[PDB]
Amino acid sequence: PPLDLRFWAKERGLRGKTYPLVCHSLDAAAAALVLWNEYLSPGLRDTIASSMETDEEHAGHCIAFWAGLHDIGKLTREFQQQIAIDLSAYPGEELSGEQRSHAAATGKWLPFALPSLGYPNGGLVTGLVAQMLGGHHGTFHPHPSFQSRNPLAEFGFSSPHWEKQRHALLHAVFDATGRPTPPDMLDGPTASVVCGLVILADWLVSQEDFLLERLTSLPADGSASALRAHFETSLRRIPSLLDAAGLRPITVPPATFTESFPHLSKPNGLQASLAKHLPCLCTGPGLVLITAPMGEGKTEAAYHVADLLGKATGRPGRFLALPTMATADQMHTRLKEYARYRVEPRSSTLALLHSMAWLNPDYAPALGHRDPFAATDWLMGRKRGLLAPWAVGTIDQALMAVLRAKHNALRLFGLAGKVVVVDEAHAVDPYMQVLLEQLLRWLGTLDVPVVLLSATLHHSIANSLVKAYLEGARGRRWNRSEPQPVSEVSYPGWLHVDARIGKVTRSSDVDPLPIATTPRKPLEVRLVDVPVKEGALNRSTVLAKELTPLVKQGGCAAIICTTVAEAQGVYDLLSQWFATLAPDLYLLHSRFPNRQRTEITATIVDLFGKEGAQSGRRPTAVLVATQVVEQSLDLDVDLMISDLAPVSLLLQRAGRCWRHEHLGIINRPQWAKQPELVVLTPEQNRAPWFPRSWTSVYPLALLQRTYTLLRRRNGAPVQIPEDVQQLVDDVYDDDSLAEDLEADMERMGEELAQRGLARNAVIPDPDDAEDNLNGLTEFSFHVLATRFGAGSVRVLCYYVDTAGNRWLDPECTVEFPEQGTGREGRFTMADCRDLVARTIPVRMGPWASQLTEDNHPPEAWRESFYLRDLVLIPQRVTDEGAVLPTETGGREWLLDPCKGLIF
DNA sequence: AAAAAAAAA
Ligand SMILES: Nc1ncnc2c1ncn2[C@@H]1O[C@H](COP(=O)(O)OP(=O)(O)NP(=O)(O)O)[C@@H](O)[C@H]1O
Ligand SMILES: [Fe+3]
Ligand SMILES: [Fe+3]
Repeated sequence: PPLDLRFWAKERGLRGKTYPLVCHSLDAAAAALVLWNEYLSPGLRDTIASSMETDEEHAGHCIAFWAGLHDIGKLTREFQQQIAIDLSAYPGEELSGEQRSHAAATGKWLPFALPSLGYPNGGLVTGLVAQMLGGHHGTFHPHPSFQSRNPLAEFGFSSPHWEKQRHALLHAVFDATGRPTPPDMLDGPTASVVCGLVILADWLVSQEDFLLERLTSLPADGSASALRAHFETSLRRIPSLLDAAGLRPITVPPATFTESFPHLSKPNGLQASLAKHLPCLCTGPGLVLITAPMGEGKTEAAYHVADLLGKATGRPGRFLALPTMATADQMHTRLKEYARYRVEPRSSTLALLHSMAWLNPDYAPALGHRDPFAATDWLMGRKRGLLAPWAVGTIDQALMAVLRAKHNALRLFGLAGKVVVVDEAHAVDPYMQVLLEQLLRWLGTLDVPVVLLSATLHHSIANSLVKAYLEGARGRRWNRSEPQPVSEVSYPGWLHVDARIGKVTRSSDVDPLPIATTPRKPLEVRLVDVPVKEGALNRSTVLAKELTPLVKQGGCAAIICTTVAEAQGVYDLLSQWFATLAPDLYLLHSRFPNRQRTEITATIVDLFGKEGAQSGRRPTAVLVATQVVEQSLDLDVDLMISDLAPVSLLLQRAGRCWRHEHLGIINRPQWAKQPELVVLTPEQNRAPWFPRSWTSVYPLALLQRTYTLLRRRNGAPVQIPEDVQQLVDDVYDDDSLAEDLEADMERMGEELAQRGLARNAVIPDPDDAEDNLNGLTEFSFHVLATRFGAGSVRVLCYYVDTAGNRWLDPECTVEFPEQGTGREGRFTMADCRDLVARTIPVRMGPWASQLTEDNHPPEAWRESFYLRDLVLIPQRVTDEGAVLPTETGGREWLLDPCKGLIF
């Protein structure tokens, strides 16, 4: 039967007309073909064609054929009658009441139609091809189950008249795509990636502009020659679509380490070792783990290793995952610089990928006229970022690929053609570490090479990550009998893993010498007791005792406190003590409005960092901060005083001590004899005690084992970096360090709880997804999280006078905008930037279950993604001008300008 | 009680 064009696929926004189903199908088949040839990394075409075990050209046409079948489930009465249509020639298949989505219909029909073209009835390949297409709206379905000998009828396809039109369609795209014979094999992981491809295909050719265009040259009839014409036309008009969305490859020339970084006169020890021993190792899919200290050129090292592995695997794309949004911003700058120099592309975006990327003026858009590597409007969309040829963003963006959520197969497809580089792997907690492990496991099976950068890494984590990657590569998991692939890490050191054979190659094995790093003075670590008042720390004396030389002779110091309260206490006291005259005083923590925090930080690195010392602005000064100091802040301090924290974190903090001493530029005061970290700890009165406020942030046992490990050294300095990795390993490894068996077990139990939540959250192991994709998107009883915990909400403080009316400043000069200064009273981007710039992150708690109507944003705000979820915090200001502490959620708040938000 | 991330076709 020749095919009827009366059956549509699109109607919306089409100004009264309808695009035919066949035309969408051919379009979507065309896009997939082009995507295969012009978007896919060559390595990825290879990986896929191997799973099907056929040549690439065939694999392509198969894929294109499949793509053209994605919306066939639309050829039902349930879908068709959503608008006016003349179905009089089509009696039967009366409405069932099921209300069954069209993609669900595809996956229900395809298993019993495919065999008429060659597919093995009840085959694994047929099963997967139906399931995968059935999942082209981001949700896979179960394999169809039936009890009769007539599944088609059993599933609602009872009318000969309807069944004819669906086979017409089936043959129309089969023919139009060159009638590809069925592949022999197809596995789950490969199928899920292809699902991604099919989804990108649908999306590209569903753009209103592209549609209105094809709508000017519909086919006259349903003849083979006409549909052949339609397909070939859409074939031509798709590469244009790629460029308009900036999906074109960024390819980078092979290059030695120096040719890639010509501005570098004296390549690092780490860089020399990597560049020398790695090209011979990088013969295909592998994982590299570099673990080295801060300030050793890890970034350039990474790009190079990434460039090798990219070439070895025909994968030109890149994802760099960073721990924070800010570091992602910075790295996005470096990589883009690297791009410009390294390539000899106005249709390829270097995407920036995190939740605040839209409100970045320098990144977001306000064709062919474009800046190179610039964001396109298309990639700025939801779910599309990883489809950018190159991208840097938060690690959370990659981790979202292995969560059981809609459209994850899209993100999986995005990564599958790239080299993924995750930086600061030491920063990933036990919940994130299970997600990382599932990603590595899935990346391993998909042939994607990985570079893991870290600072020191506990050997067990190191072991888990490479074990995870090897599992994916090798098809099978780890035995109980099987030996561990990584039993030791060296800091500094690197490590190569071959995916094909599973050979681990330590840097030790290829060179007996240790990797030369910046030499530096060992770190003096000094445990000092503090009197406890009211289960708190009376740091008063000591602060005076230890800071005394700095008031006379000058210098730079930092005090690090476990909580924001304790951080605010210390500042206040420093101020009281300082009213008695030079030196300066600063306070940094997370509870400041953005604009303020981005300002405080800038001046603080301005004084204590490298471009400060170089420019002479470095003072003759004290900083008080919380764990924000553990983030990348360019600081060099002459003395550091810290509350006890876990050693990994202490040692992390202590890397701010004399950070740039090898620069030779800085003059240290006569009292700063050696680089020193002072570690405060409560005096006791037989397993160590710590403040409740401390034990709520860090598990008690960890603080105990850390104190015990440090006491044991009797004053002895920490040689750097020879002593570090052993400390890091030992705090967890040495059981004699924990004398509170009860506190220690709890610690272990809390860790279990976090890995457990994680396992609920993630998609199956690749081998569990072999013949069944349904578990990738299965969930019941909300949104799954990339990080553990109750999280944070963004608050905004508004001001109320006696009158009383709503203001944005204590001075009551800036009216609280009920509306937005855009046409229609709507908010703009640049509007949302001004509001968000004064928002404060606040940690979720009981206070949120006690909010009221005046804690919620006005009606106009709900229309805005960025403002809808804000919490409003009132602040009462007296008619004298003083700001009062104000109750919200069952407690009192006050946004002090020097001390940040207080509650 | 830290810090950190987080509308499709
Ligand atoms: N020989 C060199 N090798 C690598 N980087 C160098 C070299 N000489 C100067 N640099 C620069 O040193 C700067 C900072 O060094 P770097 O090792 O990156 O420390 P960092 O940025 O504080 N920590 P990280 O970014 O994680 O590596 C970068 O801008 C480099 O370009
Ligand atoms: Fe669809
Ligand atoms: Fe579609």
